[PDB]
Amino acid sequence: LDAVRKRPGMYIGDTDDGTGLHHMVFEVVDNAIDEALAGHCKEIIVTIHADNSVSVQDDGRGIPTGIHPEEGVSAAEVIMTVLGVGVSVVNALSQKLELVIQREGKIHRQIYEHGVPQAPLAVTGETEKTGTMVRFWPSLETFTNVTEFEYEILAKRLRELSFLNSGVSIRLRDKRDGKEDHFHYEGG
Amino acid sequence: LDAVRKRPGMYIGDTDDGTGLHHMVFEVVDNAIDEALAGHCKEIIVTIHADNSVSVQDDGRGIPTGIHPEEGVSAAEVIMTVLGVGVSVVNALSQKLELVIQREGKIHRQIYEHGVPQAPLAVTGETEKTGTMVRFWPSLETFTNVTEFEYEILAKRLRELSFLNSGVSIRLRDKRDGKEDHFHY
Ligand SMILES: Nc1nc2ccccc2[nH]1
Ligand SMILES: O=[N+]([O-])c1ccc(O)cc1
Ligand SMILES: O=[N+]([O-])c1ccc(O)cc1
Repeated sequence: LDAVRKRPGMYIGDTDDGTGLHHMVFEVVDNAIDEALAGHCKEIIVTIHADNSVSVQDDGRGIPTGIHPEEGVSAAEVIMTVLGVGVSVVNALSQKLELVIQREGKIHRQIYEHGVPQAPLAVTGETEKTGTMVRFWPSLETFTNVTEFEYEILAKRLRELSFLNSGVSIRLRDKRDGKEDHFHYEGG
Repeated sequence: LDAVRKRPGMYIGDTDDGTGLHHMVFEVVDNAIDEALAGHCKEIIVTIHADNSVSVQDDGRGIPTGIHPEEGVSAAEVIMTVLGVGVSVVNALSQKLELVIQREGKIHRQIYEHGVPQAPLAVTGETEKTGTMVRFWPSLETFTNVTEFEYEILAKRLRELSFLNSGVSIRLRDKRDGKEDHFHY
């Protein structure tokens, strides 16, 4: 991850005019869509929290959690820490990132700070559901000037995405003011 | 450096009881002593600053500054960012690290934050002096409980080092209270 830290702009885009900031969300959303597409119900929920973090969750199969035989850490951690640009860039540029994966009857949790895992991926409970949830707090050390998410920028993009990804239900919720939207297109 | 950030204790020592914290200084001092041995005057100065950062400097030749053929960045940056454990570990666990090198008639400076260079090593002026200086501010995200340097812990180890590195002069200064020592065997 140090290459990204060294020159963030080369990976996420402009870190001062808000474009890179929102790009962080879109990158996570792209992964979420992929996940949602591989399951039956296909629902993604994007939430703008009051503390200016954003969470993206999908009800897919859950990203893999088993230990990578070469890397020596869980697959999820490899996905988050190795290398659209990929969620690892997002992790790298986030002051905090919370990862929750529901898969095989188990809830797995992990926390990262500036892309550094605070502990290995851990099974903390049981669950009847499946899916992946990522919540991130953009690093204020990286993102300057524009540091708060604009609902409209997210809504417009999610709306466009919904038509391209038929069958995928996409919900947008803004806990700062209670605004909500639901983009769902059939087509196929 | 992510391996280091992930398990700091395994590289620098216990991050809660002061062990690791003081080890940071010792790692830098090892490099400094090596530089001093290679120079003419042979003196190093270790300063505990008021803000609980520590600087270590030598009057040696100055660490290499040219671009590393394989890494593509200055040799100094390679030293600070590529894996005693080495000063890259110290860099990794420091919220800030300032590097200054006086070599071949030029002054070179670079700043790091959590092991990340803020810019490439750069020539900032001319000088007749030679040597290297590194000042680091231990990350308080990593070091807990014991977060302030203890003069006696540093002094004890520096005294041991003075005997072992006989020709080298070692000064310890504490700016928090004016305390100082001079170890020279
Ligand atoms: N605050 C802060 N910024 C960081 C950048 C890289 C690794 C750890 C870090 N902690
Ligand atoms: O891979 N990822 O980073 C993801 C995948 C799915 C999701 O809902 C959020 C993030
Ligand atoms: O290589 N280093 O990190 C050094 C070298 C010399 C010095 O005085 C301080 C630090």
